[PDB]
Amino acid sequence: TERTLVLIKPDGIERQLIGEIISRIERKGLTIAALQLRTVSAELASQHYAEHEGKPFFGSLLEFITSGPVVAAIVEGTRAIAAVRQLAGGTNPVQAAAPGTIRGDFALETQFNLVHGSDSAESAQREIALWFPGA
Amino acid sequence: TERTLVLIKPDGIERQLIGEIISRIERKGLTIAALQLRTVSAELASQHYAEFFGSLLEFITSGPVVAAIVEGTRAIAAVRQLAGGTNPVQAAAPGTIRGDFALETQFNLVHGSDSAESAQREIALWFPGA
Amino acid sequence: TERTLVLIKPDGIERQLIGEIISRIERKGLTIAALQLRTVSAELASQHYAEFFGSLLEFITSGPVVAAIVEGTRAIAAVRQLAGGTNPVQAAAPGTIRGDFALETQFNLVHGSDSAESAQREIALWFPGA
Amino acid sequence: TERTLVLIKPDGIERQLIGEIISRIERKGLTIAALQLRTVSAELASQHYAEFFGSLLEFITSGPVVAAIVEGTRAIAAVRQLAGGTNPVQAAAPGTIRGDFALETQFNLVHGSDSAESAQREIALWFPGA
Amino acid sequence: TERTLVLIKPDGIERQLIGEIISRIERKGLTIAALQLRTVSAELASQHYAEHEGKPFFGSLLEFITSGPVVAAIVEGTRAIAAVRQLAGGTNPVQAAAPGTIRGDFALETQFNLVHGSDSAESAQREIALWFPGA
Amino acid sequence: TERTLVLIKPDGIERQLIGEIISRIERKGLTIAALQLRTVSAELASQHYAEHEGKPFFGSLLEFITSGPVVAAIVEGTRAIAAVRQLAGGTNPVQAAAPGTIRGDFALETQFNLVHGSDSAESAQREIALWFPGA
Repeated sequence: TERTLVLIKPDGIERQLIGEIISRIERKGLTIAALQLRTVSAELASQHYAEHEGKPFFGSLLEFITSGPVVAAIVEGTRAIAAVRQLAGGTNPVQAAAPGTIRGDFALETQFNLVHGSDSAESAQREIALWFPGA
Repeated sequence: TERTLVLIKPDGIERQLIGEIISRIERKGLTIAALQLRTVSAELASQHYAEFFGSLLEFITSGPVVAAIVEGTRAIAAVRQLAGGTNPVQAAAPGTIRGDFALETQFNLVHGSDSAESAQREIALWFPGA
Repeated sequence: TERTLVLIKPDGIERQLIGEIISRIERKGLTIAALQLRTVSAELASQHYAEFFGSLLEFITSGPVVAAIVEGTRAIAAVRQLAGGTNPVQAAAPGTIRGDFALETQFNLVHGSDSAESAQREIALWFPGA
Repeated sequence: TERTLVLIKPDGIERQLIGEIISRIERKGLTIAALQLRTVSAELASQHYAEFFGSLLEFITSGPVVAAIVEGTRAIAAVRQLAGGTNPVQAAAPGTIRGDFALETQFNLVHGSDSAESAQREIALWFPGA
Repeated sequence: TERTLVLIKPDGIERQLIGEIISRIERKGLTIAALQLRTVSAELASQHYAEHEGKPFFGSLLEFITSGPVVAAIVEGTRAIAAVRQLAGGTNPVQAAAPGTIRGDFALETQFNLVHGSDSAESAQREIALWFPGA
Repeated sequence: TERTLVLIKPDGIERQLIGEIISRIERKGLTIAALQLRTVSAELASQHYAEHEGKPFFGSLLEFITSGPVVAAIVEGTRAIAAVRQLAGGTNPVQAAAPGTIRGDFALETQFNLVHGSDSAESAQREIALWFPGA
């Protein structure tokens, strides 16, 4: 029984997919432990992507994530971390993600891949701390 | 352009309908202005339910709920439209949330403000700094 | 907590709606107590249809049907609710099985018992040892 | 067996509902006899809208529409059934196209001929050689 | 044109997926040749899993399959056997089954993978005999 | 931003999947630039399959494509060509196409795989010319 962080980015919201994404998580048999539509401080953004901070085009990541509010959620259940990455699909919506996955069905571009899921037990634990301090 | 309060009660959550209900709202053309899964204090429960009375509080507080501010043209009427009448079998038409998923008035899954006055008041309690 | 008889007639099957119809029942919160794809003897057909009369028997017996016992709170009313009025265009509302998929009264896909007395009798014929 | 004209207006297209609307028609048991995404000349727009008047033409011509001939038993009534009343919130029931997706009468996504006379005339304008 | 055995196990039923699973089969273009909700005798259970009888944790398989009634069905059509295994997904719902498949979309655990489909022409013929004697 | 040709063959229409297929394209984020239900001349058919003209069973391809009207469409958007082939699935609906794809979910036979999508920038440009002369 694991906990993982899930974000529905501003592009997932504008395209009216909040409900859709939650549904897919619920139906996989996972539970929404925490859920909140919120804004992202410039620092929370940099803290989230801190790992890719050095990398190229880092700045563009922060710009988008703060352009509108996001839906943050704690997803909980058996193999929650792997399962969510499964539902989401690979990073490139066309060359990687299979159809039937969130990105596979709805996305065309890596920048606008709608959703985020923690990639490891360590990442989840850290990301959950930033997004849900008192959890 | 109106704002209305929407609750997905503990029964809507256990039956895995959070996503479903939000989707229906989004597709009607409304926007989720605020959204939070939270617990309900005893006072908040009691004061929300002005209108057996006890079995309600034990219900609304038995688990966390999803509270939301829904915003858009005729948001109040539209949400009550999507939800259906109160009795899921004798009132709500199929195609509505209650019409499609509910059998009992107690467990009708969802709540929507019933008037401009109710919304304004309910939103205050559920989203103080809004 | 009631029990009602449900039939998915040969037209519902050919149009690939078995799954669809069961899903709608399950999601309303009802339970499939019994379920069987079977053929209909001439007597069973005739005796089911007490209420042109001949074209019916030739229909109900033209292929196998899916018989089911549906069980739950207000099961009888709920199923008739999901199904819709008899005339798919002039009576049944959209969102209902007939409302969404049917055009003709003859081919309205599905049957649900119309009363506590009817259910009890119909269940006896279709599921003798129940 | 009737023929009726159906339009998916520019608002239905921008909201990505072409597929959705066609699906609902197909599943009711109707057939798409003709189908074309096209632009609307000013005369065609004006003459279609015999029944603020100006904001309509600017709407129907603001982008291409999907025109279709829908054919089948009671096609005319059935399509108006699927579509819902004109005011998406006060008239159309949920389960209908307008009931599920629309909030405003101006942007009610879709059009269906309202009578045998209207269909025959509208089909002539939109599909001259039909 | 093949025939294959399909079971909707007690977990598929409790999770309200009978309709869902049948729908997916129908839409693939297959036909329900036989269909019945029934209980499973202790021996029918052992006869079904006879192959994995020796294997470890064999007993736990029999316990679950008999804990509630199942929906048995004969599915018929072109490549029915392969098609059904396709719709179902690999055995491990998270590490094997792709999303879009029954297990891929709804399951987290191998024990509770909701559904069964014959794995070969020989298996189908034998399994159909046990579950639908006069077929 | 690419343009690709899409056909909903006579089998996709008889099985009532026009709406379904368009929906999947729209939801991926692509736009229907052109759309028309039409009949296929014997020559248009041979012009379309001109590449496989020499190949065996060529004649059977022309027979089917002309047996009823088809829905032709120009699909437009980012990576439109790859995306559409993604949504469609591999050619053999059972051995290649994954579930979640059009062929994966609805087809059993290669002949009746419901749908067509241009396979390259060169193919699209040529196919669009034949199907939508004044485009």
